[PDB]
Amino acid sequence: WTATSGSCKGRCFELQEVGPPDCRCDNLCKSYSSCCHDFDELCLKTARGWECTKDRCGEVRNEENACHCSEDCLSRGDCCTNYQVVCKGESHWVDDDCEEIKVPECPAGFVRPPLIIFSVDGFRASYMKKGSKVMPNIEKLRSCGTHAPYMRPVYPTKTFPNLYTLATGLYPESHGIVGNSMYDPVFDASFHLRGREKFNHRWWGGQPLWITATKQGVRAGTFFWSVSIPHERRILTILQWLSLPDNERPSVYAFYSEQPDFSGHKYGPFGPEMTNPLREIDKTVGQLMDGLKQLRLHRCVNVIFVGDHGMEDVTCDRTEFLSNYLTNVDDITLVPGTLGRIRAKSINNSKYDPKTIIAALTCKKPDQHFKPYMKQHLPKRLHYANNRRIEDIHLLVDRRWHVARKPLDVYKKCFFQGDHGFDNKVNSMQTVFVGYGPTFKYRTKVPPFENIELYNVMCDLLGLKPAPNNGTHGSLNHLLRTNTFRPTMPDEVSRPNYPGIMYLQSEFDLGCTCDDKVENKLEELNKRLHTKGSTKERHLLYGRPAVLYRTSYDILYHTDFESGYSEIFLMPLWTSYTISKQAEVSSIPEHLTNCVRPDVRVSPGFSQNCLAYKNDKQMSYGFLFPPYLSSSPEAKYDAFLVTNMVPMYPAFKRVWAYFQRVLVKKYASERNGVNVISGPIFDYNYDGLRDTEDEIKQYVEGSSIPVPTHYYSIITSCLDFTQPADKCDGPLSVSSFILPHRPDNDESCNSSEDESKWVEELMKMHTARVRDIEHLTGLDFYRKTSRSYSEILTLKTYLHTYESE
Ligand SMILES: *[C@@H]1O[C@H](CO)[C@@H](O[C@@H]2O[C@H](CO)[C@@H](O[C@@H]3O[C@H](CO[C@H]4O[C@H](CO)[C@@H](O)[C@H](O[C@H]5O[C@H](CO)[C@@H](O)[C@H](O)[C@@H]5O[C@H]5O[C@H](CO)[C@@H](O)[C@H](O)[C@@H]5O)[C@@H]4O)[C@@H](O)[C@H](O[C@H]4O[C@H](CO)[C@@H](O)[C@H](O)[C@@H]4O[C@H]4O[C@H](CO)[C@@H](O)[C@H](O)[C@@H]4O)[C@@H]3O)[C@H](O)[C@H]2NC(C)=O)[C@H](O)[C@H]1NC(C)=O
Ligand SMILES: CNC(=O)c1ccc(-c2cn(Cc3ccccc3)c3ncccc23)c([N+](=O)[O-])c1
Ligand SMILES: [Ca+2]
Ligand SMILES: [Ca+2]
Ligand code: NA
Ligand code: NA
Ligand SMILES: [Zn+2]
Repeated sequence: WTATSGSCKGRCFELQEVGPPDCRCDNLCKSYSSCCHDFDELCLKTARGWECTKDRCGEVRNEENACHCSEDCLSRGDCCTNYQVVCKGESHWVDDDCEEIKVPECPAGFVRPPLIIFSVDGFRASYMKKGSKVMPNIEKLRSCGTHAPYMRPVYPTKTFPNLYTLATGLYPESHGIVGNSMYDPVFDASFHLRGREKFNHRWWGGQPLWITATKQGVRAGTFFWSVSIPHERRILTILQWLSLPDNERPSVYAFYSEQPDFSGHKYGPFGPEMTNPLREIDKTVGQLMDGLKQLRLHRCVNVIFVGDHGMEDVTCDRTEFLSNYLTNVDDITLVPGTLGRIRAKSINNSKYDPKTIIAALTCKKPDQHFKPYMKQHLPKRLHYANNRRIEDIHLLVDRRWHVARKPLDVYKKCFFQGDHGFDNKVNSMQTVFVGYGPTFKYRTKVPPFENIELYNVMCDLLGLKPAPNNGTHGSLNHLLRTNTFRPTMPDEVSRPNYPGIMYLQSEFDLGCTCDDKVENKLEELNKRLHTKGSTKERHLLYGRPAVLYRTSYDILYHTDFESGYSEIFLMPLWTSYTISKQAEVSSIPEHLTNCVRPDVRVSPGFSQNCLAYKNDKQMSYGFLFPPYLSSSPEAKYDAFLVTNMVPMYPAFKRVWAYFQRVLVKKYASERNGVNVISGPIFDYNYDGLRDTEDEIKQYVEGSSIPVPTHYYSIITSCLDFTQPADKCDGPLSVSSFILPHRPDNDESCNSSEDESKWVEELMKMHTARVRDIEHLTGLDFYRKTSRSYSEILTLKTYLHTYESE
């Protein structure tokens, strides 16, 4: 119930929200059907439109008008945005040359530069170039301020997940808005774009920027606008709030535009109909900047122009139907479209089996345009699993396609020509970032970055301490003129042991064998020095990784590689080696095929054993440092030490062997040497964070050897590829992966072919940031470089996407 007989007089777009049944006059009252009886009359005036004209200049104030051109309007804070231009001979903001804003130039009584976030739904990154002729205000923002060529959204590349990520710095799995549509089985409630459930605060986790501000004494405008409030009114409301007394004025504001998304769905991302929506959004930006100029705020406010996701060509005919795959299609509920989420239709149906649904959806049609995954097997870069609102079965849909349950769903619902929601590395899903104002840099281009990083920056722009989030604070310092955040490296929690030779060969009873009893004073001191760390500067180029949790581990040195060996997990946490451009690949010799050698630095009790592998009919083993890249026949023996062995399914070994034998050398050739750090990951509860020992669900049969869920590699070289990886003077370049450790290659539909036809395609799908690997291992990389720490944070957030231009 709402007692809509209260009044909005003096309350239009009030900031504090009033509680039922009292009627509301705030910017969301329409969405709740709760506005007072006179809200349209008082708050949504439209008389005479949005622009001053010559005949209105100096008019007698008429309170009915949408905006004013009377002499008093500047002090009332409610002139039309073009008032000074039409009536006082001023120029539009867009027609002024840009001039660097070296310091905030703010009116007296401003405690800080305000922040205005201008969010545009569906604004695909390539519109900045492709539409630049029809968007002069935006182009001036972009060319004069700080811009990225694009900004990566979060998955799924839908509106509600992305806007809430922008506001919180959190992945959707952590903030809880995991799609535009959701079912929460604990609440037993559904969240939908239409209707009232979405207003319940229980769906919305983390802490959004407007709450972070309020808690710390910075006032915020309300970020949401009911759809029927016209854009011109949203802008004039922001400008009016900016004219409030100091004690009442917010410091942070957001504008939201449903365009160009709304038209992009109907017409496709580059439909000829799209030009007009782009023109209109530009004109709104112009109104805001003209309005700031009239208030003498145009060199005071930081403006962020930012999109939630892009837009792809998608039509009804490019729909896959689960009814063409599944016998039991009436026993499932599908959340359809540009991603699929499957659960049981009835929790009382005990004949429902995820395994049989996955198998019926796997590589069934030659050009199949979706791929099924149990959610824990999704690429780790998506961070899309740790929430009970995310169904166990997920369908990744190819760009340009939809998935639906049955044909009748699609024609009893061709209308549309555009959609979004696909994998967030897809080029058409990328969106925009421009920052303009005193705290941003002048005419500066920055590399692409992820929208999870902006919350920290928006907190920095406002002097707020960010709530805990998934950005890496400091990684966007290069966007800013001032207000940089200067983090310190985390402290190492565990220091390594450096064991020497402590065990005789006969103390080991590991069931291993090796043909190495093949028998010099020059060469003996030499091998001793390698075991003491004499080649370590070649193979550990950026310092040893720091271990950020309590554990017991050993540093082990060798001619060709260095490792940090966990006495708890019985394998390395990391193995580091450098391969120069000139390195040669060799084979594993015949006499060494099944060679595993005890490591006399590490006790039998802290070692793996061969007999467990022999007995585990499912499980084989591989090596972290690859024997193929040994520097000499004699150094190759080091590669067969039991301390370099890790458990691997035979199907996985196909992938790993090709990576090690072919791809490492290929990258060394292309990049002028590479430094590689490889290791295991254990994430059995799919939370993106390192498992403790007591979370491990699977061991090599009969043993305490834990089975990794994933294997990572971090591959680092010099950004200036004219310098070798091991003698780099300047910035680094990196690519990384987190490969799922699976007992089959069902993910790769072409896996019966030669590895040259499918392995690298698998690795590109599982591309990762160094930061992803850090969360998953509790290690901290790049501790000893010549580079600034902020620069290294940016490197750790880089994702190599393999998307074309
Ligand atoms: C991305 O950044 C985020 C933010 O930093 C990272 O997320 C944090 O990770 C922490 C570890 O997973 C986690 O810390 C836990 O907090 C528990 C208290 O949680 C509440 O309070 C906080 C603070 O206000 C709040 O933010 C939480 O909000 C979550 O929960 C509600 C749902 O009820 C949601 O609305 C909200 O969206 C959010 O959900 C997300 O997180 C939860 C987990 O908290 C998930 O389950 C959801 O799926 C979703 O992803 C909460 O309201 C605290 O109780 C935990 O402590 C337990 O575990 C420790 C281990 O150290 C143990 O010592 C304790 O005894 C305790 O164990 C007991 O409970 C167990 C489970 O019932 C039981 O088995 C034991 O036997 C014990 O009884 C823990 O400290 C922190 O909450 C989240 N924060 C957020 C916002 O998500 C995230 O890791 C980053 N991602 C990456 C990849 O880096
Ligand atoms: C048909 N869909 C709509 O009309 C529509 C869809 C989404 C939103 C919306 C606005 N913010 C606030 C905001 C603004 C800028 C940056 C971050 C956050 C969100 N934060 C989370 C989820 C949805 C929204 C609104 N809106 O303005 O209320 C309308
Ligand atoms: Ca959107
Ligand atoms: Ca984990
Ligand atoms: Na075996
Ligand atoms: Na396969
Ligand atoms: Zn949309």
